[PDB]
Amino acid sequence: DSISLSLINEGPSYASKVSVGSNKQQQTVIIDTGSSDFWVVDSNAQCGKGVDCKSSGTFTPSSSSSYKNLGAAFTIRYGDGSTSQGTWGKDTVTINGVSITGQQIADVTQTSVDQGILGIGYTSNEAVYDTSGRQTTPNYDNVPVTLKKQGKIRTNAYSLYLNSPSAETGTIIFGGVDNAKYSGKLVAEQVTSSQALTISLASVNLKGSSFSFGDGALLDSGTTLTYFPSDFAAQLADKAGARLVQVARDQYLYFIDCNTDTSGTTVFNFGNGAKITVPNTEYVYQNGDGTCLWGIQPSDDTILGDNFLRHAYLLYNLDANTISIAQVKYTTDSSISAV
Amino acid sequence: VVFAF
Repeated sequence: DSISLSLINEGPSYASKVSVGSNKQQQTVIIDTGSSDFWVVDSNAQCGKGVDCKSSGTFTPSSSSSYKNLGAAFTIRYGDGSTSQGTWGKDTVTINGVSITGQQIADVTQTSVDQGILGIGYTSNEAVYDTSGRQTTPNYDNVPVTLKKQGKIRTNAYSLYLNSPSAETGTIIFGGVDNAKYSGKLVAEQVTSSQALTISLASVNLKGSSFSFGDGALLDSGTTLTYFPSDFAAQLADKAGARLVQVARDQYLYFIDCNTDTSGTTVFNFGNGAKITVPNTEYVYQNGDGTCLWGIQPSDDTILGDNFLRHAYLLYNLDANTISIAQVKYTTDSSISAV
Repeated sequence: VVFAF
């Protein structure tokens, strides 16, 4: 028993159709290995200024006969400062025809995000606090845990196939792995955090030279680009020809010439012999105005986002605390086995 | 975008 769910390549994010409630209200929501809560845009939400938060489906709790309020406030703040607020509830969630009952979700009534987010990370990373760090609700069973508990999948595990940069769709498989979609062997890597789906990144080879790393990297479907500690990003930037630009007061981004040579590749070395190679076009992000962001940016959190993950097949196993990785093979052939 | 820490 596995559940395949199509991933829509939206550009900066990958989303899936998820139905919520007794009346199967279709939400198109970001699939996010970097967060752990599922929240939906209330039909009466007050989007942030300038934010079109209702064009990817909305949820009306009152037309779902099964919706229950939990009577606790929900607040989340993501790494880029994006926020959502609402209240916690429970309802039926349906993923490609498979329904789980009584799933805890948040009904969001204010958000700066364009659409809801289905966080599928560790329950230990749930956003159960207010903005001051005071807890408002207990940790709880998020979607992957409930899929296992209700007998829909055997293991809290999922495989991520974002597919190629030009692909319109990819696939996430809950409780299964598609052995047709990678070359070599899947290499199981130990997860290096109990809260974040991070594995040890030994080194990065950029423009032919190795740069020693040795620390954890978050394998985040919900991040567009790649983020490294400032000093390391700066060493890579100097090699790549990227420039840190203060785009507004105390706001910095790496830009790179849009005409930069992208013929090469950037190579990521992980444990146990695993290597993922990324084409260098993934590091020139067109802004659409003749300028380009570099695909690496500085952060106090190390993140390998979509520009990396498109080039790997990943089996995340939250019960075994391993993420198995291999160089992706783009194919519509499938050989899906349960995990 | 950068989705929770």
